[PDB]
Amino acid sequence: SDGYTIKPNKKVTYSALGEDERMIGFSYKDFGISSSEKITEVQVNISANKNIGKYVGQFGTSTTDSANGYWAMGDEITQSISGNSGTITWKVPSDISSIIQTQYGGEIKFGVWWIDCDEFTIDSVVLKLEH
Repeated sequence: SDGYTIKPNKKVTYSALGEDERMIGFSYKDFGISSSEKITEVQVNISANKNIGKYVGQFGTSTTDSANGYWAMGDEITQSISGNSGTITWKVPSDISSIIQTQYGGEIKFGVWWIDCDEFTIDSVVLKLEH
C-alpha cells in the first residue's frame, strides 16, 4: 500500500504544555508500517471548537543514524487554518526519509511551538509512502 492512518483523538491544550512537552509523539508501530517502506509525507489532521488560526511548529523522527543521536527534525512550518479543522503537512526530505527508524520504539513527533486557538484535537496522523 501507499499509506497508513492512525486516529488518536488526542486533545491538546498548547498553553498547558511544559517547555519539554511541546512535541507530541506517536509510535510508528501504531501505524503498521513495514521497515521496507519509505515515508514521503506526514499529515496531521486537527480540529477545534473555534477557528484554529495560525500554527507554528516542526516535526521530528527517530532515525537509524547513531552518529546523529538517532533523531532528526524537519523545517519549521507556519500555517494558517481559517476554519475549525485543517491539515498540517510535512514533506519529508529524502535524506531523512532514507533513515527513519520505524522499529524498536521509533516515533514520529508533532511539535507545536504555537497555535492561535490553544485547544485542539489531533483527529488523525497519516503517513504517505514513496511509490
